Amino acid sequence: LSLIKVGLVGIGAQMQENLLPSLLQMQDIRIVAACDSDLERARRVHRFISDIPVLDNVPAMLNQVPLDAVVMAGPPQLHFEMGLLAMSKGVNVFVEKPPCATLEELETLIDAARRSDVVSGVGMNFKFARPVRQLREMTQVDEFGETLHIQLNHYANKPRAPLWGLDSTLRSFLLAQAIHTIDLAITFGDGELRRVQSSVQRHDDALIVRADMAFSSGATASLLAGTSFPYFEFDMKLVSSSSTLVELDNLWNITLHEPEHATRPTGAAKRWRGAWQPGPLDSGYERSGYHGELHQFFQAIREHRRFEADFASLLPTYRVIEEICSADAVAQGLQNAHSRIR
Amino acid sequence: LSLIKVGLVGIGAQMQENLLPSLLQMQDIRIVAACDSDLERARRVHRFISDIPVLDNVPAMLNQVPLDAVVMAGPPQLHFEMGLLAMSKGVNVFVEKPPCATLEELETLIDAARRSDVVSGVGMNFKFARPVRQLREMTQVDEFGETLHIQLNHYANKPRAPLWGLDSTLRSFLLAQAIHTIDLAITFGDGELRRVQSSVQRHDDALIVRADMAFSSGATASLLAGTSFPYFEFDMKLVSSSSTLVELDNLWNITLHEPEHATRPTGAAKRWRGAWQPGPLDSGYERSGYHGELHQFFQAIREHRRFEADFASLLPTYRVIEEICSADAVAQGLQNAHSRIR
Amino acid sequence: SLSLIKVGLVGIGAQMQENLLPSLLQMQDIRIVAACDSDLERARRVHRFISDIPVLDNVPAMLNQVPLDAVVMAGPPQLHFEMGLLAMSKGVNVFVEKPPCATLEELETLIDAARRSDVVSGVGMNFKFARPVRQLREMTQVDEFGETLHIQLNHYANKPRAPLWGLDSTLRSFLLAQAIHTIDLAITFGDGELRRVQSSVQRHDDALIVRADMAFSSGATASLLAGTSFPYFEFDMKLVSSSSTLVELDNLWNITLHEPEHATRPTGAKRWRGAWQPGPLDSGYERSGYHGELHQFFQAIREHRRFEADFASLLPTYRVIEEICSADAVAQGLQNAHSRIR
Amino acid sequence: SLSLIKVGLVGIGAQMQENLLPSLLQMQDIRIVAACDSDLERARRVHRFISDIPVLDNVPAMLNQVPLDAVVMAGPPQLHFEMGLLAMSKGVNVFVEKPPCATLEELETLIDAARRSDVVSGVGMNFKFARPVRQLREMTQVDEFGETLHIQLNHYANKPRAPLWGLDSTLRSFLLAQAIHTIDLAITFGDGELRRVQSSVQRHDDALIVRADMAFSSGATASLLAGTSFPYFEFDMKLVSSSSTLVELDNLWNITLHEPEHATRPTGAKRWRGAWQPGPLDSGYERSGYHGELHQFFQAIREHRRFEADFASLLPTYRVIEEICSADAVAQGLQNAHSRIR
Ligand SMILES: NC(=O)c1ccc[n+]([C@@H]2O[C@H](COP(=O)([O-])OP(=O)(O)OC[C@H]3O[C@@H](n4cnc5c(N)ncnc54)[C@H](O)[C@@H]3O)[C@@H](O)[C@H]2O)c1
Ligand SMILES: NC(=O)c1ccc[n+]([C@@H]2O[C@H](COP(=O)([O-])OP(=O)(O)OC[C@H]3O[C@@H](n4cnc5c(N)ncnc54)[C@H](O)[C@@H]3O)[C@@H](O)[C@H]2O)c1
Ligand SMILES: NC(=O)c1ccc[n+]([C@@H]2O[C@H](COP(=O)([O-])OP(=O)(O)OC[C@H]3O[C@@H](n4cnc5c(N)ncnc54)[C@H](O)[C@@H]3O)[C@@H](O)[C@H]2O)c1
Ligand SMILES: NC(=O)c1ccc[n+]([C@@H]2O[C@H](COP(=O)([O-])OP(=O)(O)OC[C@H]3O[C@@H](n4cnc5c(N)ncnc54)[C@H](O)[C@@H]3O)[C@@H](O)[C@H]2O)c1
Repeated sequence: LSLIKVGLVGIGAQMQENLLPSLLQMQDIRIVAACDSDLERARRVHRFISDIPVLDNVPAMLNQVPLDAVVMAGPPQLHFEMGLLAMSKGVNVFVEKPPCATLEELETLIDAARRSDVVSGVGMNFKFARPVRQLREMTQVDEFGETLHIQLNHYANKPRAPLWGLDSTLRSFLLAQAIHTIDLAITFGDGELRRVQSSVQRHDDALIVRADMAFSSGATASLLAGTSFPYFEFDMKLVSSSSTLVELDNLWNITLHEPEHATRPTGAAKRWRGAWQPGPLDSGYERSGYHGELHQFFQAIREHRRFEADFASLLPTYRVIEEICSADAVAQGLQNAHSRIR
Repeated sequence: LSLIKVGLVGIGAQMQENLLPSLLQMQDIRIVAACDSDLERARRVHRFISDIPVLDNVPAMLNQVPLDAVVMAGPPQLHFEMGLLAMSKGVNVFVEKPPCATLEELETLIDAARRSDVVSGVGMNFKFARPVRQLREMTQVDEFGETLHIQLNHYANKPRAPLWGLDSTLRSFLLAQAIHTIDLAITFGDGELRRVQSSVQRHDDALIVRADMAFSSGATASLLAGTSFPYFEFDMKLVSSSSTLVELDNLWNITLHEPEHATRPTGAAKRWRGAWQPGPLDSGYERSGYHGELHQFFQAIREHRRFEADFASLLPTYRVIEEICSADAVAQGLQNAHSRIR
Repeated sequence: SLSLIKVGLVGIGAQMQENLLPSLLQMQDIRIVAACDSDLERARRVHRFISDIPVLDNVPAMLNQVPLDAVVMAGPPQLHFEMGLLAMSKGVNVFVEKPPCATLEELETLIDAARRSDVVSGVGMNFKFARPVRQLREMTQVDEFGETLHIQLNHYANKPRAPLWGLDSTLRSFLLAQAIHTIDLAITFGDGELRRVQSSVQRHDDALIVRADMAFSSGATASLLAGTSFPYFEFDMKLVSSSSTLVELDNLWNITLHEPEHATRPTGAKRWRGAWQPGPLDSGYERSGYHGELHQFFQAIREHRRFEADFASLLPTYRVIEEICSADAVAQGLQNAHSRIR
Repeated sequence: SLSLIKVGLVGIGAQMQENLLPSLLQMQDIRIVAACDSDLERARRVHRFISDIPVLDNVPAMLNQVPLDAVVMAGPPQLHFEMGLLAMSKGVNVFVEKPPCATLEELETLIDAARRSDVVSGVGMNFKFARPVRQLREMTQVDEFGETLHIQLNHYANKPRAPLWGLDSTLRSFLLAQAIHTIDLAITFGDGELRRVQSSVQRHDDALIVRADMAFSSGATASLLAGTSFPYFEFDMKLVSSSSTLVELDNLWNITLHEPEHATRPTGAKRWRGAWQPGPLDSGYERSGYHGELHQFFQAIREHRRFEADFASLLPTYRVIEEICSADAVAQGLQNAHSRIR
C-alpha cells in the first residue's frame, strides 16, 4: 500500500499517551513531522523516529513537509484555525475533540471540509471502542429487534472551572467530556434527533447534567453526566424491542439479558444471562477506540470515502450542546431574577 | 408485651410466599383468623396454627373475631372496600400495594384513616429493605453531604395486559410495579415534589416508562421502568454533593465511590472504592423489606404514632402516577389525531 | 390433612433464634410444643411466638412431661451427643446443629445408636441443602456435564481463634465449627469413596490456615482452603468437569458457568459465558439451606426413610477431620523436637 | 539524548505481531534495525511500520550483516536455545519469549553461557511485570500487610491438547507453554527458597488438570490449579496475609481487598471491603506486562545490571516443571503396571 504521510500537532499528554502510540503501531503510515509551540515537546518524537523535521508552528510544517494528513491534539482553537489551514492546503485533518467551541464554528469547519473535499475527522474514540462496536453489531442482528432506549452514565471529576478561555464551566464540560456520550446517543439513536430536554444542577464548582433525546426512529436516550463524582467512569445500556437488555460497564464487561437464555448443563432456566469480558492480557488501543478511530480515518483517505466521525457527523451533537447551554442560561436567568426580586 | 391480634385477608401467592412467613416469625403478634373467598385458601393457615377461625368474607371476620389489625394481600378493590370497613370498626389496616386504583380513592382512604384515627399501612417493602435502609442512613451522615441526584432502574416483564379490570395496561403497570420505585424516589428526594416530567413508549404489549422528578430540596430523581425486559430486577444510585456515588445492585451489593478511599496496604490510591455485600447465609425477610415494613407497622400501633408507609405517605406517589397517565393520554391522543388526519 | 409432627427445641441461643426457629415457625404441619434451655429465660423466648407451651431447663424433664416426635437441638456437641443418645433411646427422632459430637469415636457411637433405635437422626449440614448447591449437584448428574474432575472450595472465617467447648485444640474447634461444612461438600461432590487425604495447617499467632486435598474412587479430586486468617465468613467454590465446563458459585449467590461455545441470540462468540443470580426479593431460608435441611428431615420421618444428612453420612468428614488433626500433631511434634535440638 | 539501542527481531509470528512488536514500536530510544524469519514474507511485515530495514531468513546472517545491541525473539524453544547461545557468544543481549528452552539441563546451559558472556539475558515472563501484579507485590513489602502466608493461583486454558515443538509429552508442552507463567508467579510471591513441591496431574481424553503445591523457606505456601480442561484462557489469584488480609486479583483486571475494619466515610462497617479497577480508557501494554518486561530488559542493558527475568531467575520454575513431569511419569508407570496386572 502507498504510505500515508502524517504530521503531528500538539505533542502534549493525550498525543503521548494515546494517539502517538496508536500511530506508531499503525500499518502503512509514516510520521514525517511533529509540530508544537514548545519545540522540545515536538522533539519527543525523535525518541521514536530519528531526523524528521520538528516545527514550532503549523504553517511552517505545511510549507516544508509533504503530507497526506495531520493528526492534532491541542486546544479547540488550534483544531479550528489550523484545521481550516490544513484543509485549505488539501491536507486531510484529524483532530482530538472538541474540534471547536461553538456550533457556528463547527458549521464553518463543515463547509470547508466540503469545499476542499478532504477527509475530516474527530477523535470520538468511544464510538470506535471495541465493546461499543460489538454493541452496535448487536443492533444490526434480527433477533435484537429495534433499539428502544439507550441509557448513558458518564462520570468525571473535572473540569471544575472554565477551559480554553471560555466563560462557562458548563460549556467546557460539555466540550471536554459529554461530547463523547452525547455522540454515542446520536449513534445508537440512528435516525434524526427530534426532541431534546435537559437540566443542569450545580453545587459549588460541580455539575450534574441530565439530557433526554428522542429520535425519529422512535428510540429515546437518557444521559446522566457531570463533574460531581470521584473519577472518570462510564456505563451504558440498551433496551431492545425483543426485551433484550444489554449492559456495558466501563468498556470492559458486557451483560446480556434476554428471554430464555440457556447453558447446556441447565437448559433454558429462569434468570440465566450471558456475560462477556476480554481475556486477561487484552492490550493495545482497540478496546479503548484510539486504534479504531485512526485506522478508519486512514481508510477513508485510501478509498476517498467519508469518515464516520467527520466534522458533519458532529452536527447533532453540537445542537444538543447548544441547547443544553441555552436552556441552562434561561434557567439561571429566571432563578437570578427570582431572587433579585424576592 | 401485649400480643397484637392479626386477621389475614387474601391467602394467595404473596401472602403465602412473603407476608405470612414474616408474621409467623414476628415477635409478640398472633394470627387469630384467616379470610379468603375460597375457604380452602383460608385454611392454608391451619398448616401453621390449628383451630383459629377461617372465613370466606371480611365482614364476618370483623364481627366474630376481636382484632387489633388486618393484613391483606388481594386486589386493589379488596384493599379499598374492606380497608374502609376495617377502619370504620376501629381496626388498624395493612394492605399490599396497590392500596387502590386511583388518586381519588387514595384521598378517600386517607381521609378515613384520619377520621378513625387508626394506623394505616401499605406494603412498600422496597422502602424497608435492609440495603435501602443502609443507603438512607448514609444520607443522614455529615460527610455524605446532600443527595443531589437519584437514579432508579426497575425492570419487569409484566403486566403485558390490564389488571383488575382497569382499562389501561400503563395504569396497571404503574400500580403493580412502578409504585415501588416512584415511592423510593419520593423517599430519597426528601422535600416536596416540585416538578414531574415523563414519557411512555410502547411496543406491542410492552412498555418503557421514563419519569423525572424535582424536589424542593434541590434533588432530582430519574426512573427508568417498564415491562420490556426479561425478568424483575432493580438497581439504584445516589450522587451526593460531596462527590460520593453510591450504587445498589439488586438489593444485594453496594458500591461506594468517594474521593480518597483507602486500604491499609495501599493508602489512598487513585480508584479505590468501598464494596459491601451480605454474608453467604443471609436469610429471612429483612434484606427484602417484608419484615421491616410489618415490624414498623406494629410498632406504630404500639406507640400510637404514624406508620411511615401509611396511606398519606403515598399521596405524592399517586400524583406522579396520575400525571404519568394523563401525559400519556395526551400523547396518545395527539398521535392518533395526527394519523387520522394525515 | 397431614398429621402434625410434635417438636421440642433444645438450646435457644443465637443459631436457634436466627435460622432454625424461624424456619420451624413457617414449616407446614409441625408444632413446636416445648422449649428447653439451662436458662429458663432463654427457653421462654419461644413465648414471643407461641403462648403457653411448657419450658424446661433440662432435656430429661422435657422428654418425661411432653409427648414429642422429634427434637431439634442447637447447642454444644457435648449436648448433642449425650441428649441425642437419650432422645434416641426413647424413640424420639433427633435433629442437631453441627457439630453432632467432638470425636470420630463419638460419631460412631451415635451412628450405632441410631441404627438400633430405628429413628430418623440428622445433622444441620445446611450448605448441602442450600438451593444453589442443589443446582450445582443437579448439573453434575447430567450427561453433557460429563464427570466432575475437580472441586475447589474456599472457606473463609475469622473464628474460632481460641479453643471451643473445653476442647484443647483451636484446630479441632475450627474443623468442627466451620470446615465440617466444606469438608462435607467435598465428600458430596466427590461422589465415590474417599481414597486419599493430604493436609497441612499453618499457624500465625492465634490464626490458622488449613489446606486439605482429597482424592475419590470416582477419579474426582478436591482441594479445600479454610481458616480463620480472614476478616469475615465467606465461601466460594468451583467445579471442573470433563466437558471442559467450569462452574463457579460465589457466596451462595451468583453462579458463573464457563463452557465451550456459549452464545446469545444477538452475538451467536468466544468468551461468552452464562451467569445466574437470584431475583432482588429472594427471601426465606431456602437459599441458605436451613429450610431444606429441616424439610427433608421431616419428610424422612413421614416416609420412614433415611435422612441424607444422618450421622452415618458424616463418617467420611469426621475421618478427614481426624486425619487433619493427626497429621498436624505430627508436624507439630517434629517442629518442636527439631527445636529442643537447637 | 540517550543512545539508541539497536534491536533485531527473530520470529515474526503471532505473539511478535500482537504484543512484542507494538510494544517495541512505542518504546523510547530503541530502533528496530533488522527482522529475521524462516519465511521472508513474515520478516517483511516489519516493513508495514519501518521501511528499508534488512530482512534475513536466518539469525547467523543477521548477526553478520547488521550491527545490533539486542535481539528479541518469539519462536520455539529450540530457536530460543540455539540462536540464544549464538547471539550471546557474539556479545549480543538476548530477550526471548517463554519458553527459553525445553529442559532444565538446557536452562542450565543457558544460565552458564549468560554468565560467561556478560550480556543481559531475559525471558518474556510478562505476568510478573503486569501492572496489577506489581501492585500486589508492592503490598507484600509493606509492614501492615504482614507476611504472605498463602498464595492461590488459578490458571485456565484450552490448549495445548497435543504435544508442541516435537516434544513427546502434552504435559511438558502445557507446563512450558502456559503454567510456566503461574509457576513463576508462585516463586515470585513465595519469596524464600523452594522447600517442597507436591503435584498431581489428571487426564481426561486429550485434556489435563495439574495441581501443584509449593512450600517456601519464608513459611509461605502456594497452591496452583492449571490445565487445558477449560473453554478459554483466564487467570485469578489470591494472597492471604498474617494481618488477616485477603487480596484477590481477577483476570489482571479488578482487585478485591478484604481486611479487618475497612470503612467508608458515610458508613464508618462489617463486611466493607476495598475494590479497584482501571479506568475505562486503560490502554497500551502495561496492564498485561509486555511493556514493563521489555522496558526493564532495556534498562538493565543501559545500567549493566541484572534483568529480573533472566535465565537464572527461571531455575526454580524449571525445577518445579521437572518434578511435575517426573512425578507424573511415575504415577503413570504405576497405573499402567497395575493394569497389565489385570
Ligand atoms: N479522546 C480522549 O479520550 C481524550 C483524552 C484526553 C484529552 N483529549 C483531547 O486531546 C486534546 C489535547 O489535550 P492534552 O490533554 O494532551 O493537553 P496538553 O496541554 O498537554 O497538549 C496540547 C499540546 O498542544 C500544543 N499546542 C497548543 N497550541 C498549539 C499551536 N498553535 N501549535 C502547536 N502546538 C500547540 C501545546 O503546546 C501542547 O503540547 C484536546 O482537545 C483534549 O480535550 C481527548
Ligand atoms: N410487595 C411485593 O413485593 C409484591 C409481590 C407480589 C404481589 N404483591 C401484591 O400482593 C397482593 C396480592 O396478590 P397475589 O399475587 O398474592 O394474588 P392472588 O390472586 O394469588 O391472591 C389474592 C387473594 O385474595 C383473595 N381475595 C380476592 N378478593 C377477596 C375478598 N373480597 N375477600 C377475601 N379474599 C379475597 C383471593 O381469592 C386470593 O386468594 C396485590 O395487591 C399485589 O399487587 C406485592
Ligand atoms: N454453621 C451453621 O450452620 C450455624 C451457625 C452457628 C452455630 N451453629 C451450631 O449451632 C449450635 C449452637 O450455636 P450458637 O451460635 O446458637 O451458640 P448459643 O449462644 O446459642 O448456645 C446454644 C444454647 O444451648 C444451650 N445449652 C447448652 N447446654 C444445654 C443443655 N445441657 N441443656 C439445654 N440447653 C443447653 C445454651 O444455654 C444456649 O442457650 C452449635 O453446635 C453450632 O456450631 C449452626
Ligand atoms: N504466553 C505469552 O506470554 C505469549 C503468548 C503466545 C506465545 N508466546 C511465546 O512466543 C513464542 C512464539 O509464539 P507464536 O504464538 O507467536 O507462534 P508463531 O506462528 O508466531 O511462530 C513464531 C515465529 O518464529 C519463526 N521461526 C521459527 N524458527 C525460526 C528460526 N530458526 N529462525 C527464524 N525464525 C524462526 C516462525 O517461522 C514464526 O514466524 C513461543 O515460544 C510462545 O510460547 C508468548
